[PDB]
Amino acid sequence: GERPPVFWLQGQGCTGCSVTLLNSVHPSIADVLLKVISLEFHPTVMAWEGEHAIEHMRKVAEKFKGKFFLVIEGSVPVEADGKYCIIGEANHHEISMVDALKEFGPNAAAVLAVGTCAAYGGIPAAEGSETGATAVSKFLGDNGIKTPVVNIPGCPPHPDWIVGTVVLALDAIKKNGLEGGLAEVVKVLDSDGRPTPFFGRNIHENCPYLDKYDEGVMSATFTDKVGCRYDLGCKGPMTMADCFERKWNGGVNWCVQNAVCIGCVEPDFPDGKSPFYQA
Amino acid sequence: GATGRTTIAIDPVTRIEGHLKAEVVVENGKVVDARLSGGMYRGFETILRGRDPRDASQIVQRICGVCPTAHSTASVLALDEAFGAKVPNNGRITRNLIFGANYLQSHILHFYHLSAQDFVQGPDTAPFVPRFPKSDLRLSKELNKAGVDQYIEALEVRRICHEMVALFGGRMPHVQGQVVGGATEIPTKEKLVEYAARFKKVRDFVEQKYVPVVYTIGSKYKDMFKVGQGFKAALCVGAFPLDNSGKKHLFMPGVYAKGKDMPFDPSKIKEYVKYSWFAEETTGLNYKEGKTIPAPDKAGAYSFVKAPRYDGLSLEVGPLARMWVNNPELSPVGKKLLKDLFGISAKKFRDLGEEAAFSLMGRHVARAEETYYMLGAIEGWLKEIKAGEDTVVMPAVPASAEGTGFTEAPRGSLLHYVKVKDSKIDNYQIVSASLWNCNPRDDMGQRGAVEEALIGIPVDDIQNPVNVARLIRAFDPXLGCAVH
Ligand code: SF4
Ligand code: SF4
Ligand code: FCO
Ligand SMILES: [Cl-]
Ligand SMILES: [Fe+2]
Ligand code: NI
Ligand SMILES: [S]
Repeated sequence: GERPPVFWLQGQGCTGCSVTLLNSVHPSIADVLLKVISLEFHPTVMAWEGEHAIEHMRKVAEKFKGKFFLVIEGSVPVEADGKYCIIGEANHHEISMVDALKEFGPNAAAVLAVGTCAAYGGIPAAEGSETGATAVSKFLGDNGIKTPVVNIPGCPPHPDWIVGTVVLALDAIKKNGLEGGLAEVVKVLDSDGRPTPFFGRNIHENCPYLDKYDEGVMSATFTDKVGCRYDLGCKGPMTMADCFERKWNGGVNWCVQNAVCIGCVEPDFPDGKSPFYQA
Repeated sequence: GATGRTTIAIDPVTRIEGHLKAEVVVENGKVVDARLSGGMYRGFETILRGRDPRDASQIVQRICGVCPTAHSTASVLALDEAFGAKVPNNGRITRNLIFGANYLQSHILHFYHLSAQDFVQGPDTAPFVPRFPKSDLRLSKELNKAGVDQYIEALEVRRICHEMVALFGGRMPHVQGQVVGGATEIPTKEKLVEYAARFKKVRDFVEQKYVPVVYTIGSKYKDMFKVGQGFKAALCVGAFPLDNSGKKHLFMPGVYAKGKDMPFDPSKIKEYVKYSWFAEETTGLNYKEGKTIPAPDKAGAYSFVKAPRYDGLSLEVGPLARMWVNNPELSPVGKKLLKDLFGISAKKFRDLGEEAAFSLMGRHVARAEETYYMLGAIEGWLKEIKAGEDTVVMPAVPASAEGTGFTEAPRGSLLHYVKVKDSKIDNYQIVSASLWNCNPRDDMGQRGAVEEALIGIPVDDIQNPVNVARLIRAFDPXLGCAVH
């Protein structure tokens, strides 16, 4: 196996999707970086900087045109001619996220929209915003760019959803080639672009407190772990994720055990899941 | 322009969080001017308006996935005040355990995964290559290898820190476990065993590897204690309450400027916007009257970061600021290595002297010393916490109220202010750590802290201007926090 080149571009992100990836257990992030992918551009962790880092990405992109994977973290703001997200400068000219996605988007093998912001707009697109924050797939489509997009949402996603999707795609490509493998990846996506291995089961239907929900036994304070969390605001009933089973951070907790689910993987997050602390 | 003055632009500045451009002017081999530009805006202060105020303690964390527990903390403290909620003693301690664990994560992440490549050559594969041809990497084969081995081990250690956060915080990034009224999960005896077992591994790494390597690497870069002083002015607003009466805190508040210590008065904070992309009529506001009206085309402005000033002073924040203001005893290993490697006799932090403390390498030293200091605080909270004792109250949303939460994020002072009207957020204003550090000029033309600290930085080779971003990284910037 040969580690494919990956560029990780951040738009209107919080870097939470990079940090969650650093928490991957099996494989560890060291193994991902040294054995699974070749992370050629990533502003948070790479050695080089500035125009030199941009030029390096461009040189790899030219050499591996059609073959590199493009990870997008954050939404893409279109208002004000892209000025709400400037990601770099080269040749004495600023590079907006709009510009960058139009440059690299057409030439990637596939775009992985990591996190709810990139997948669906997320908090930057929520009520009260004014930057034109746009989801990756919509931005690409609006600009005539047909490159396949896989959504890996969550705010943040679990590391296993990101790494697992990368591995699923690379394994499909090993088996059926680039075009055939990407066609197989698209077949495992739901109607919101999400891989069904991680997003095909509903939290509530699989929740350990479902018996209490059915019995009408509800907690009135967060620290009462006996009752169902519905009255405290749990959005498990309308959320598709496998958190009930893999849990978070090495299996030590998850949102429903600790507090409530806020529906962070869903296309309407946050506004359609708010208020968070009532039903 | 002018003959002899050469402009260098670096965008993106990498191995920080978020979107930053640095532009410097070099003359006679040194930086003589600087401008920092935060190039990405989201507008959390307007997104928050109209919401149930309780939602804030989730929404605000998405300002920054590196320091979300700091925003959670500032938000719930502001909401506690606005709602009249009395956090139970055991919930105060649980909050400190959740947030303190991310101080460990964040400082380790910063030194190894963001900063160490400034001094250490990584493996010959992306993302560790390519890099500047003359990267000024001075370590021996053996010490460089130790740096690489520790970088790799630190990937595990920082992950374990996030397991510690999640034990009572639910998950990380973006905890579920802090709310108005306290913490959502009472610590059990079994989960306290799990937290302590992980803490022991982190403690061992901090004591045996991290603190020693910072001094050891620093001893090969002694020139980096002689640059980066800037204004030599610092702010601390207090953090980690140690009682239920709001008095004693692990880090006590204070301001240091022009060689003088003075108390912190939050009414002296104002945010200027002349050089920021916000409407001119919003300049000069204290956070209780803050306004966020973007103006991305405004002539002369160069950043989405506002310019906070403290009674007109341009100050810095972070580990150096807190350790200088509070002046704790240095760690045993630090005292010994200061003597053995530098010839410095020191017992308390200020024994480094102002010049060496307020320096590029001094800020890395302060962060390592603070990490060691936090170990003792967390040990104290593990002794103090009581399994099974309630950690939360369930207050109703007030119809009209205000509240302010002050804390210290890993990178420096953080406050959140909330005004509630008709049971909804009427205003929410955030003044964050990298805002204090990475801001542009104010309406008086005075540079921000990092802009000023860049003055004098050596650039003997314009084609390999490595010390510009090295200085910036010493402040551990996150531009998501700075702009929000
Ligand atoms: S509402 Fe939440 S806590 Fe209750 S059964 Fe459904 S997912 Fe579980
Ligand atoms: S339990 Fe809900 S809020 Fe928590 S990570 Fe899963 S989907 Fe997101
Ligand atoms: N640490 C951290 Fe985040 C920043 N800067 C805040 O506040
Ligand atoms: Cl934090
Ligand atoms: Fe602000
Ligand atoms: Ni931050
Ligand atoms: S941060």
